[PDB]
Amino acid sequence: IEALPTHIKAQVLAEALPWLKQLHGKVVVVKYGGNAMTDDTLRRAFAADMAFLRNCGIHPVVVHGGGPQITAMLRRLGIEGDFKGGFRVTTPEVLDVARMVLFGQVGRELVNLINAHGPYAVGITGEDAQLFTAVRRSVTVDGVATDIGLVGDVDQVNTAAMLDLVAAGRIPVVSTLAPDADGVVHNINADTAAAAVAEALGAEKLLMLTDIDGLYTRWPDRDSLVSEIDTGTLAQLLPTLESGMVPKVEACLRAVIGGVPSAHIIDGRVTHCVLVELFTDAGTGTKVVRG
Amino acid sequence: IEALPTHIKAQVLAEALPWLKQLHGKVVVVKYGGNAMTDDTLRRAFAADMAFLRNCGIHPVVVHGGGPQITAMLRRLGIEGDFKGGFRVTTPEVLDVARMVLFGQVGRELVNLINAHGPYAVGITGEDAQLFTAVRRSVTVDGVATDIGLVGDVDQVNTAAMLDLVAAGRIPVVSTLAPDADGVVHNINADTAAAAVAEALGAEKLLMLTDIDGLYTRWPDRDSLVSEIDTGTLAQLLPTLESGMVPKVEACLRAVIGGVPSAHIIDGRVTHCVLVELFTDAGTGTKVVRG
Amino acid sequence: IEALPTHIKAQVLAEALPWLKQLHGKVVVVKYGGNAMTDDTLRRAFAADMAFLRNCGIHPVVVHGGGPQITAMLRRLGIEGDFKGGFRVTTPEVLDVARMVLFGQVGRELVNLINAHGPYAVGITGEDAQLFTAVRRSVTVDGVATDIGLVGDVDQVNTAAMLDLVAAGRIPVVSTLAPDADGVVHNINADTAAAAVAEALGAEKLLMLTDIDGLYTRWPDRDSLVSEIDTGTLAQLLPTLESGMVPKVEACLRAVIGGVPSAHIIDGRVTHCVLVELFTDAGTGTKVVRG
Amino acid sequence: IEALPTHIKAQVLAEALPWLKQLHGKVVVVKYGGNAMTDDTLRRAFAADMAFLRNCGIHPVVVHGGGPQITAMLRRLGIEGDFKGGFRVTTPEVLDVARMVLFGQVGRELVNLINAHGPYAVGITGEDAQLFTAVRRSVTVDGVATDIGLVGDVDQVNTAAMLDLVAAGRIPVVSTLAPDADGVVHNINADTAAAAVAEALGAEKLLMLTDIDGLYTRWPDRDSLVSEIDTGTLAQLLPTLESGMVPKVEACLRAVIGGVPSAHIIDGRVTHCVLVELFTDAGTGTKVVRG
Amino acid sequence: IEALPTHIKAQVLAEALPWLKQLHGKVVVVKYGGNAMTDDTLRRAFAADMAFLRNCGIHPVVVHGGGPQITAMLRRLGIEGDFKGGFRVTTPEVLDVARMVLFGQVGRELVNLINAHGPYAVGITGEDAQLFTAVRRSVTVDGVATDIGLVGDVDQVNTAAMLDLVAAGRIPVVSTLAPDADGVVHNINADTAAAAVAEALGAEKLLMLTDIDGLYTRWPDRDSLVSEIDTGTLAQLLPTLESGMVPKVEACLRAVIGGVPSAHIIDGRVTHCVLVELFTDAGTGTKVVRG
Amino acid sequence: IEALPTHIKAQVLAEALPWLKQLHGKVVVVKYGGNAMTDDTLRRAFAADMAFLRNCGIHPVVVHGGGPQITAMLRRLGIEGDFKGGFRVTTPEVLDVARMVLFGQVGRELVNLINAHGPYAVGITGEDAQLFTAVRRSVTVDGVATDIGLVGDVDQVNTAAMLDLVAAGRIPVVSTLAPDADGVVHNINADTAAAAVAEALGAEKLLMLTDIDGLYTRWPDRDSLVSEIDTGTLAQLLPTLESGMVPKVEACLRAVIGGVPSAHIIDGRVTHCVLVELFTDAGTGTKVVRG
Ligand SMILES: Oc1ccccc1-c1ccno1
Ligand SMILES: Oc1ccccc1-c1ccno1
Ligand SMILES: Oc1ccccc1-c1ccno1
Repeated sequence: IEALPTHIKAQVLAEALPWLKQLHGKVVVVKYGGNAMTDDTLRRAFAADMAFLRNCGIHPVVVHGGGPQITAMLRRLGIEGDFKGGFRVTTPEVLDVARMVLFGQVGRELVNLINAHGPYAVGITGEDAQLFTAVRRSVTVDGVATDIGLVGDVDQVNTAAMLDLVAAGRIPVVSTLAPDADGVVHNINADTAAAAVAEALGAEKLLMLTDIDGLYTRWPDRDSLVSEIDTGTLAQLLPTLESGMVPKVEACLRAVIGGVPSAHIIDGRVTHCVLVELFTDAGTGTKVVRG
Repeated sequence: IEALPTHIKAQVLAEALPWLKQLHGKVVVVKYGGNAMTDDTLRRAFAADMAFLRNCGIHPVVVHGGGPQITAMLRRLGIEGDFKGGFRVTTPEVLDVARMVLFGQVGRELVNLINAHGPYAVGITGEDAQLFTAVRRSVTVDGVATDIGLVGDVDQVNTAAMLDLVAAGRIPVVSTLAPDADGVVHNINADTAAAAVAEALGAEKLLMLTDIDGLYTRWPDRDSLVSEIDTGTLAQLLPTLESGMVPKVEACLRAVIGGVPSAHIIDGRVTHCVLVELFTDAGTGTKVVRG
Repeated sequence: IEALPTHIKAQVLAEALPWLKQLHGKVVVVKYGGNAMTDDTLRRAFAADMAFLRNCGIHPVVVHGGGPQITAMLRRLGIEGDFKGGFRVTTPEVLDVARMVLFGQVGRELVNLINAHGPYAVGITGEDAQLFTAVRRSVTVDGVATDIGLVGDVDQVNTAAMLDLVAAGRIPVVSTLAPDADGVVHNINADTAAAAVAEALGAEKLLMLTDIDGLYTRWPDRDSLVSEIDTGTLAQLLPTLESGMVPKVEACLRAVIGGVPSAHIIDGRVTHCVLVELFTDAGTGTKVVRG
Repeated sequence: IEALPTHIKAQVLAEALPWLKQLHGKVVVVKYGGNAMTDDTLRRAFAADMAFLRNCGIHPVVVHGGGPQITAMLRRLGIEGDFKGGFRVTTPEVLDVARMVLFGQVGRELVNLINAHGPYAVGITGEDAQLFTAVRRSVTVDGVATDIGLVGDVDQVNTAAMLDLVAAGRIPVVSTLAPDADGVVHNINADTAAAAVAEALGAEKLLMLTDIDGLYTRWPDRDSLVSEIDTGTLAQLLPTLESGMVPKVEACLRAVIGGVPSAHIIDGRVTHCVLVELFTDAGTGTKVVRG
Repeated sequence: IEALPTHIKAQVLAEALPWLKQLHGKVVVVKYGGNAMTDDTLRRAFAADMAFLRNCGIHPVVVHGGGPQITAMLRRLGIEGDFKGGFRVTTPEVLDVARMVLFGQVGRELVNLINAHGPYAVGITGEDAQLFTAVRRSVTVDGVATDIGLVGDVDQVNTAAMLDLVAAGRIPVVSTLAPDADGVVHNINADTAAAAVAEALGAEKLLMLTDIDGLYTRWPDRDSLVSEIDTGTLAQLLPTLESGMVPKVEACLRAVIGGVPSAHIIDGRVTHCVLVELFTDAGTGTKVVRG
Repeated sequence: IEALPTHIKAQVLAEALPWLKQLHGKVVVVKYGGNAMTDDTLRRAFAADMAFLRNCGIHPVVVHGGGPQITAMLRRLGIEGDFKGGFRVTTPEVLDVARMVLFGQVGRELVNLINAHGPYAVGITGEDAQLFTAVRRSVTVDGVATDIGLVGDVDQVNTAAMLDLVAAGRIPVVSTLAPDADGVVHNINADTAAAAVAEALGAEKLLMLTDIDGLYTRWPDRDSLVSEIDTGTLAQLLPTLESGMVPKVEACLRAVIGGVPSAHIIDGRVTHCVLVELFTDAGTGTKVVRG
């Protein structure tokens, strides 16, 4: 990287100015998962990029998943699953495992990776200071809406408390668990939690890290890849996409329709992906605006 | 409780005034463990008392243990122990289990019990916002100081950040884990962590919940129980007491010598023990002052 | 009080939590008079209870009367009265005596009793910093509304200035005297002044200390005593009650209709009456809500 | 006043600039008494001048006396005096009269005169918010220091609380009464109280209103009048001056030696005397500096 | 000035109180030009009066012209003029000269005259911190609206930023130059700029310094001079007045119709004119109210 | 710039993190002159880089020169020079020209270039709000220290006021002119002014833009170029360097000895030079530390 003339190193920095302006003082919610969370070089770059935003006056909020890690701990504990449709039923036993894996294992790794750059990361759930609540969600198996345990969606967000925390210069690492109105803790899907935090906080952008290049209209036509698209078009397309892509697209529609200016689906296997997506017009992701 | 004349209900309240004065606006560090943490009625009373302090203008900080719960999870994970002396060696595998049990299981229960009274409890470790660090500790087996893994003592405390958090009206539930100066996370003994937080924050009192009536000089002489004692006397007695009582007495000496006005050893099996100890001259505990 | 087991001393404290919650950070206006002001043990308890509220994060405001003490000073000064109906006419001579007795004698005793617990009590009238104004009031003698001098009702309250004073941690002891819109000072009935301050400040409760057990519907039927009642019912009953009880009932209706959540009539001859009424379900008083 | 050319009205205003500069944002303690307090035109001018300072960004504090008015009320109450030397003995009966006359009569008139210009004046004693304390003083009769009751000198001043009050834009009208360290209220000589408040608050000037032209070295030599003098000279002269002038000169020495830049003795029978003394080089008073 | 009795020096000061009240904490915009800017004694008095307002808690803002000085510098630079109607065309060359003369010569003299009294004056244009913008203006020559270069009127004012600057205790000396919406700097007529700043800031008064006694209805009838007049009357008269008086009258109408309580035309050849106009009923100027 | 893989665009951004950390929240004083000020592309890049720092949470302060532009305006005004040694004598006539050229021409261009990115730049001299003072300086011609008019060096800096201005988010563009202790304005050499502002404000870095590659020990030996050097070494070398380089080297020694961590001499003819020097290890400049 040092055999490259310094006069174009400069032009790469200078070309970040327009996006430093539009994001200075704003909130960016980043959903974090996939290979970016499982590979160690990608992990360290993600943490470094969170430090970058924070030392630019941008306000990142990180919402993380960790579905496979829950599964692995349940197998190690010999906890037998129940499966309606293709969904595991979240018993009280499964929730305590979900909670301790997400908040006491996965969030801790991220907190410590970011905190190698300074006192920034703080781990939280909806349980802490009552930052958000959950409402229990049913799921449609074949054609019947059916119960699958203590699983929910974000109900209300303590917008005020959350923005205080970010104004103190802290990067909130969020594990998606929250009490319902009776104090019983549910597990929320991280993709939807991210979209609801973005809307609640008036984020400028929602970033969805994914193990893909971007949205393909008719996969696997290599040139069905789009780089921008609006909600109306996207919504009519959602019933056709692979099961993997649905949660990320639903999050982007809920967010952008909820008034977040743009949601982005970017390639988590690219080192420093959020740097390229935010401060560079070379991003391979796909941007969602309203229309 | 309703067959008791109201004119002495009044005198019990009125008799709390002198201690409401001395504690208004001060910090009280409470170490939490034992039956008070394992019995459900005692648990709910402890949470309610934390809410009490907070709605009186007092600033509680809770430091919690959970040694037996770590042991149970290691047995469920089939993780074989190594034991030097009578100490388990904390490998990197054992630490991750310690961390997820303490912060993702034990702290969560307390957070949610306190949060039934309002947005007060927040869960933290030394990892979060760099609130404190650990320095690795050796242990003396027979007569040789020996390594027993990633176990340490509190090195530095971010006093400033911690008192900001308590001034925002938050009750910090602390899990005793912290990075060393190289970012490697150790497990700290909860009794000593409590004493170091008390000293760092200029707490007015340190409360040590214990499954005993109080300090017995020559157990089990029933009338060797003391209700007050100073550090010089206590120190000369420490080499004689049962192995259970040493950690709590060492915490009280480090705290009170460090300038905390009084440390108290109180009976955690008594419902609402911190209420009786703080707002009543009928406490059965034992108070430690300097001399 | 020390021959009573400590395990129920605890339950009395613990049972104060629900009311500590509802009152934390709120304003409580207390009208003060009767035997609670003339007996020295009751006086000291009242002062101690004001200190209690203030060291709990509650914001008391004290409005006091002192009609008999004015009368005694007029007799000592040999000032002859004029009486229309059964009302003394407040000449400029009588007002100066009222003013100096209320503010320079009665308020001073209360200020000093409260200030034995700390720097809390401050004495004020409507004259000071223009905290409130009076509008002259006529009175109906037999059937003719007639003038009886410089006597009035509270016209406007400097809500902003008053809540600044209480936010600085000060307990305002209020003597009910205020200038009209021309700067001429009137004497306001303490019961009505209390109700208007409660409404102006958005108090959570109005407490009216009285030398009775509570409201009796058809005195002296011992079991016509009510413990709760709403405004509509109470209003239809006001024309039947003894002359003593009318001022306190009118204050409660004006207050609760003005949006104060509850007004209470409590027994001032009970030591620590405001403690029992606020932090105990054993209060003998009577509560007024709207309906 | 309207038959005077406007071009010299201007020069009188313009000539106030140097003293507006030196006093902007500073504290001026004014002792108030004599004819300036007994004549109604002088009273109204004094109040108007307090409003002037406050609408210039200057911070006045008024300390007032009222010895003759106490005497008149004692005669009206038929309270027989005791006199050691030429001093009335302040019994508990005399103190309550002193207190109610000073705070409930004399201070009220001043509060209301100033408050015709806006929400500025607030009445206070040392009793209120614990603003200052008194220590009992003995007096030397002939040659024996003798007790003369509950009379004292200012012991400690709550400097912090007092300057908060003045920073909120309030003019403190101070009645000189304060509790000793046991809570018993004494009456303090207003001249000395003024000097101790000036020193405690770091006032820029102390103004002592007096019924004289200024300090005469050898009264009644008409040209023994001085307009400036330092403490060392003044101190050596104090044993020679009429009994009336001693209290005001002692106040000026205690103040200026205590580090108040200048104390002034000015003619209270001159309408708007503090205006001429502060914003005009034509003052007839006498200035005291240290040397 | 010292052969004049001190008892009427006092009455001149005292008579300023009503206007010190109405202006305390308010903004006064003063347009500055004419002999008051060219004579050195008048200049020093104007600066001293700005210091006066600032040490009274009043908030002056100074808008200055300097048309003749621009003309002189253009002649010294040998820059040939173009004149449509009787208007110089402001080329890019003329604007740079206007800008450097107004901001680097004329404003500097005023800044330094005021700053002899303390750290108050700060020089600004619309270019600085984007305090205001200009929109290009056409002019009507004979009957055809024609271009005369980079000359404009104030478009938008950064009200928020401007009032921050004045709240920090700074006297803004404003040179009337501002960018249009494309960043090209125009020269704004100082009279109209003053009126637009007054309206934008919610000034209490607009002062227009002028080389006349005041408004004459039918000049030169000596007794056609008015001392007060409303907008409706004034507007119907504007088409009749000498060319010199039109800009100042248009500013007063735009200001007062825009809700500034009064605009004043005062005699800049009178030493300390703003002192006489603000704190004296002897002003020779003319006051404009709405009607 | 778009034919370059995005995976190394990322690495250039990521490599800025260490310097974003060290500079976040710090002050950087930049001396601005030479071709960077005379070429329009370099000018626009410099302005854009000031916007960059400000949208990263860094606090730039710009000190500018303009010697040749003063000379050109004096020739256009036909003002004959006097020259002692090789120095122009700054008469009162020359100073007014210096002042209006620097503050009303040169500073304005920079203010407007930066303000195309937002409300950041504000133009100031020592005259404004008394931000700094000058002390007159003599110069040594041959061997005799001789007067050369109103030329000086920075005497005192209003550190407090200056850091308030930068904390409000403003980029101070400083023209080097200041009053002496008598209010007479001098012209200060921009290089030395920059060094004194850096020291007064506790800047983290001083940047000196220069038309050279860096410091050459024995020019023109191409490989006598150094990239780092300490004060002791540099000082012993100063008597040997070309006349052009002396002012910049003296500024770096005064600054770094005054406790500024590093001063840098960088190539102003390189587009975006401050970006390469601050966020890139490829800078061609030379760094000065203390030793
Ligand atoms: O959990 C925290 C850790 C450090 C600092 C603040 C917090 C926090 C989380 C929610 N409110 O405050
Ligand atoms: O009267 C007072 C005494 C002490 C502190 C504040 C006050 C006060 C009363 C009204 N505004 O301020
Ligand atoms: O230009 C200034 C000089 C000193 C202090 C403040 C300012 C200023 C002008 C606009 N915003 O801030």
